[PDB]
Amino acid sequence: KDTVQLRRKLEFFTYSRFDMELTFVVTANFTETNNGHALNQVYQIMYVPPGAPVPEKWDDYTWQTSSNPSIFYTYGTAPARISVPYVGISNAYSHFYDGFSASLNDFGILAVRVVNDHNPTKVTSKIRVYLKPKHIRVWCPRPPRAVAY
Amino acid sequence: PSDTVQTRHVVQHRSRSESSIESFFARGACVTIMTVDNPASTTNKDKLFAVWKITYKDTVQLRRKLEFFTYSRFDMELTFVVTANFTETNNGHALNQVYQIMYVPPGAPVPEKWDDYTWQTSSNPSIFYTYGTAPARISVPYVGISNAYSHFYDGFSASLNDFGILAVRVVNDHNPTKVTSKIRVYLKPKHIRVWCPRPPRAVAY
Amino acid sequence: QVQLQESGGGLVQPGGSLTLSCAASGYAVSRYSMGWFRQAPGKENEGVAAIDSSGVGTTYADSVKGRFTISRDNAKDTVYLRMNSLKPEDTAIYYCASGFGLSLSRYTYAYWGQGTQVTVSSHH
Amino acid sequence: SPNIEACGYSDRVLQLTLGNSTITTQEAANSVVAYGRWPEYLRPTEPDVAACRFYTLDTVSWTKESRGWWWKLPDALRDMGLFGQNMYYHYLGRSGYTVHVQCNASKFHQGALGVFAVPEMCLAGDSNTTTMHTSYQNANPGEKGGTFTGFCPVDYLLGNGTLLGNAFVFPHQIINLRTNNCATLVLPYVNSLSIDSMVKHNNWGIAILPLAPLNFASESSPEIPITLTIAPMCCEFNGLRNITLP
Amino acid sequence: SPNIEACGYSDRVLQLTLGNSTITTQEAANSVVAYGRWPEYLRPTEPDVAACRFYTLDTVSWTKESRGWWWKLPDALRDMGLFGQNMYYHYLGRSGYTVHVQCNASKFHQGALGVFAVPEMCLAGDSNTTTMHTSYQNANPGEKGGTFTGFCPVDYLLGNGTLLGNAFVFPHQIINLRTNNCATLVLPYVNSLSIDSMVKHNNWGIAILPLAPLNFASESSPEIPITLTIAPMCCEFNGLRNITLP
Amino acid sequence: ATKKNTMEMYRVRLSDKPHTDDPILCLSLSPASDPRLSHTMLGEILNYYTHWAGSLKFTFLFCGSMMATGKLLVSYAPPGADPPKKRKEAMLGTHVIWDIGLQSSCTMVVPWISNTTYRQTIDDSFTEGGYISVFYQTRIVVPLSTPREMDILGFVSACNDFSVRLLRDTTHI
Amino acid sequence: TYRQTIDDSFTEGGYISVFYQTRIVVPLSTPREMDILGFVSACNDFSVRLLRDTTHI
Amino acid sequence: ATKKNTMEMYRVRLSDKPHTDDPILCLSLSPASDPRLSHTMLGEILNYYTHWAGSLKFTFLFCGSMMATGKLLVSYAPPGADPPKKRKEAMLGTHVIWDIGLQSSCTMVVPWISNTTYRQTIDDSFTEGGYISVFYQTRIVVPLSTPREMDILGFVSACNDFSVRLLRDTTHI
Repeated sequence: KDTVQLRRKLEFFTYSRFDMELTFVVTANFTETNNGHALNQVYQIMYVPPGAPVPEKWDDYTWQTSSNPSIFYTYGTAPARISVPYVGISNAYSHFYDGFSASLNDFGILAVRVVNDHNPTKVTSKIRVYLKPKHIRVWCPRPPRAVAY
Repeated sequence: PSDTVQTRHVVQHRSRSESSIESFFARGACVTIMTVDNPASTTNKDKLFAVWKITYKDTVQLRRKLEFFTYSRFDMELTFVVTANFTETNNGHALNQVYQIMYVPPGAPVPEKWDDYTWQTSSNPSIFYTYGTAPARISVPYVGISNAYSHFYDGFSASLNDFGILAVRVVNDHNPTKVTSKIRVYLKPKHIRVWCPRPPRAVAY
Repeated sequence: QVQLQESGGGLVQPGGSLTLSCAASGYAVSRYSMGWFRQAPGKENEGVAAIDSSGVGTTYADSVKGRFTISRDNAKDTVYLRMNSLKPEDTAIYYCASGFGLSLSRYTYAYWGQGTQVTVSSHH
Repeated sequence: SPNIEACGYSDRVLQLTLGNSTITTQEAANSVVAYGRWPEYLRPTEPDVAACRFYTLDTVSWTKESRGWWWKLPDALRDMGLFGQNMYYHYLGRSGYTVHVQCNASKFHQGALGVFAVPEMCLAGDSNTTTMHTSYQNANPGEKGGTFTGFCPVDYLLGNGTLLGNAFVFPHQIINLRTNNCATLVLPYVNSLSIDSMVKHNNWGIAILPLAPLNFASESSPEIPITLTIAPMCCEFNGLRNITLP
Repeated sequence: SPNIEACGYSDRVLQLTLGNSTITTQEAANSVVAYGRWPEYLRPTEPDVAACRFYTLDTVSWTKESRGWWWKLPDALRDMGLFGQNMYYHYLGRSGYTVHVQCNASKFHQGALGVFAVPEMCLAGDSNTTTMHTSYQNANPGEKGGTFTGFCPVDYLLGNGTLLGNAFVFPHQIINLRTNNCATLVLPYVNSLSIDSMVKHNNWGIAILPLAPLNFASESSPEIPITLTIAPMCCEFNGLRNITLP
Repeated sequence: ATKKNTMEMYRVRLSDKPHTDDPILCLSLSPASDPRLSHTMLGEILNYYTHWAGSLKFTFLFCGSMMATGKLLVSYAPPGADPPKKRKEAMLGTHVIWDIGLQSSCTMVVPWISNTTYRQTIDDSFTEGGYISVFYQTRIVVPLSTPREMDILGFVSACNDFSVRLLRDTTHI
Repeated sequence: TYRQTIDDSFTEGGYISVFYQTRIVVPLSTPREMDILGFVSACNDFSVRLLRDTTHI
Repeated sequence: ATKKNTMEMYRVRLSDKPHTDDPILCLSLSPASDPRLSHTMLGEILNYYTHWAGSLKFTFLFCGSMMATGKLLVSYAPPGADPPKKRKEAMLGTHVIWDIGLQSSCTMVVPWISNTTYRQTIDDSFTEGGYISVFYQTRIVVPLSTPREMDILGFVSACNDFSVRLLRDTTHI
């Protein structure tokens, strides 16, 4: 729902099932204008299955999770990738749900943080997320949403 | 006759049917006494509801008997002999009352205020018992999360097993003449099977 | 490359309440828990304080506890360790690291700080 | 219950070599299977003869004042090579034990050492409204083992509020000096579940109490020793986890 | 890579008598063939069992401060009877090696000795524009062998600018005290040519580094020893030259 | 800081500390988005591609005084879910209760429970894959007075079903 | 295997509950409040035991 | 007094006393009418019924210095008849002359010589059943200077033909 490109494309149908592949191109750089240094960093990316506790403080127990899948990505290598299969509670993801109880479907939540401790030279990093729906199947075909979202 | 060799024993069984596991525990025993009421008065103590956590641990009779083993599986039958009477010394009257008894499966929300949503429960089983008829009965099968109920659990994480919770309240509204009622609960474990046999707890519990 | 710049490390004197701070480069704080480890002079490294800013789950060392306070920013992405009531044993070289984590343990950490020594020594 | 009369002295020395380990049993005969059930496989990862070899715990000394001793399984064996690793590197683990307690003394020593294997042996804390109580460490002595007394288990109550004279309901053998030197106990995997978390829950409790006191002729060895040899039988675990190197 | 679990202790003693030599191996099982290739014959003069017998190098001592050790082949064996002669009396020589490193300690010692056999192991000299550098003698320690450090090879870089944590790409076995005492490595003849000048070019490099540190219980032997036994496998040379008597 | 770049960056020391549920080691199975798995041989090859599929297996060779015993709990938490912080938590996900006393080498094969058909080798997002986690199930038990702090080693490798695609690179000066 | 017919305890059995899924829709102007009836009965597998009674004056 | 409730309530000590015909132990085989047989497992089950039939067997495991020898006389006197006080007396009723030196464990199966088809588990009357009695047939002989006072243990159990009826109980507060 956040990005348009993928949205309209998915809206051409009413129902769908799709094994979801995610890719994580992680890029960094130093903030402050200083010749400060750093060792290569390791980021932890967490996929949390739909209907679980969403992590707040970077601290808290919910970051250990004996169950939630995680990916430790060392910087400066090929981007990370995990495939979360059809995690729908129904028989298809409802693109346009009619009726009452918007929480469309809930494909989960992603949490990313640095694992390394507090470095004197503060390092910013942007985590780009890519989504290739694979083995996709669709149902009732609606007219395309013409306007702006 | 008078013989002392060293055989095995002497002969073969001689009938022991009533001593079998099924017939050992096939006797219902009180497990608790839940007191309710229908106060027109704001008695936020007894306030209609009364919740009791389903544990054998409260009564001795059933306890020792169950302790003779370490593990067990048992389909649990419950009976509800409900008795009432008027409190205040007054010639006040009442229509026959209907009590709602709720069995709540282990690991669910435990009801507090007699009010709250958790009293509607689209899932939790309930029994509406009209007064003055044969006592109510429901059978909750082996509701263990393991392969047996652990009478004596060794190790770390006392919440022995959790057989659920019972909540009872009056359904009728506030009657001018306040009526107290005691809900006796009986528990006949049926189809019972047991495992490792420990020595009996000798002392007081 | 994730950068954690360890700043706020200077000489205090038995009872000091100094503060340390580290920025988060390459990643968002909540993606990694954040901690500290001290190399006691001639000793092995000991875990001191660690929390994940995601939901803020506080955890301290046995000695350190109560006195020191680990707090995290998600706007500037910084960890602020308020090292209150500093004592003579606490004369060690600190290091800020991002974990997973969510607490004190030699391993379980990814990116490490450069180095900074907070000397807890009363001198003239 | 254990009313046997092998021979008396010694006949043959049959040695049990399982992998790298080698015990030389007094004989080998006079073995008691707990409840008559052998340790089988869950009906996983099977580390076989690598994780199925004899580890020997600390040999404790039986003296005239000894009130007893007790151990926990797997616990005791948590510091033993491969089986110890497989215990800390998995979340699941079911494994039986061949507790072979041997005790040597002269034909001039008298006494009776009964080995009681208690399934789920929780130790002394009349706190029904709360068992476990005594901390993990106070509950897990490990290889060294804990001791009974006249973290405080009362011997006559088997350290659990049940008279030792009834203890004989559990699987057991009485090493009665004048008879056998050896005692053999094979305990199959007993737990409420199919497989379990070995680090947390203690499947068994080997407790060696003194039934008869020790009495050595005039002047001899003031104390004799008792050895515990245990071996994991048909061990399985699921599933490794980041060989979390220490 | 070498994730094996023979038995643990000791089972059988099988002795390897090849000619005049006689080793009594811990057992014999748990042997790793390098790349799965046996030393064959060039597809010459074959001195067989005369030049195919076990020569044993100097036994080096592993102590708490030991950074490691490394040898060169044939080099090490240049001072060993027949094979040594055949090395200095020919211009051609191809011969494999059965490096059998044995290490004995008690059930009270802990540690991990990994034996990495590196083909063409040039040692530390980031001088790409020029390898070899360190003189023949500084490069050929012989039977005594050279040592790693924290003629200066840096241990974590396997003494060649490549992290030891990757070293496991070469043929190797980890003698992990609690497991096997023995380590077996058969290295077939590897070289750019068919046969070569043994005196000049070093076909192999046996490097024994310490993966885990040594830790002996309370007080014991402050240091244990490691032995290298090597034997030329399917040795051929061409062609004698004026038995240049020294 | 001190142990990186030195040969101690491989010795995982089981200390003489308490039963703190904080794992004794948590490895993020996010190849490039986690600095540790990028220096392995398996990691090096994954710096020459963009995608990877298949399983990765973890081995743990315990190097502790023969006689010494104990039980550790190697656990894995599937993609997305937060790294397990308490024993019990981890104990519910895929885990092996590895016995020190019995078998020295512990293997745990982490499967291929992935959304797409090919996962990334770039730090665009922290798509947290798995979490290899090791906990103190019991604790270490040592005979007599043998050193109470011994070490462990970890080995990672690919499985026969492991594959890569799109040849890319990064070489510098 | 057998449940009670006494008010000793409120062993809440089942709960027959009726809710408005949609709502009632009426044609034209027909009375907007109509009624329903409920009938309860035993099934062929229904049984009883221990003959007791209670008759008064 | 002192030995009840302590762990010594099981050690039967053969003293260094004379050949006094007063038995070295007499056990009344009257389950509830005799305090000793009511704390046994076999006794515990008999506190949950009213009737019992079948045989009960007695075992005696001697725990005396291997080399040590002697002969004891375990005797049983059928219901009603007064407990035998002198050796000779007991020696005429059902008795086994158990040899210390030969076999360590002695078994004596007490039969079911009962009037009715089911005997009581209540102290209404003291319907004296059997009398397990142990006497010094010879005396204990000890080699050299080994402790002259060693102990014995007694074990009681039911036989395959043992049965109970009428489920009753008694639980208190």
